[PDB]
Amino acid sequence: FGDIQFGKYLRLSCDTDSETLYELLTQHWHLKTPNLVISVTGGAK
Repeated sequence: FGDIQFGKYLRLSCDTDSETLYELLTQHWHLKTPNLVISVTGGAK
């Protein structure tokens, strides 16, 4: 748990589900979406 300064981050396991992640991110944190854009890279050193 915790915030970041130099920003809410979280260390999370791969075995967790998806629904209570959505409940955490919508109820505690900000609201929903009409759209959701995904860009995949990551090997771009």
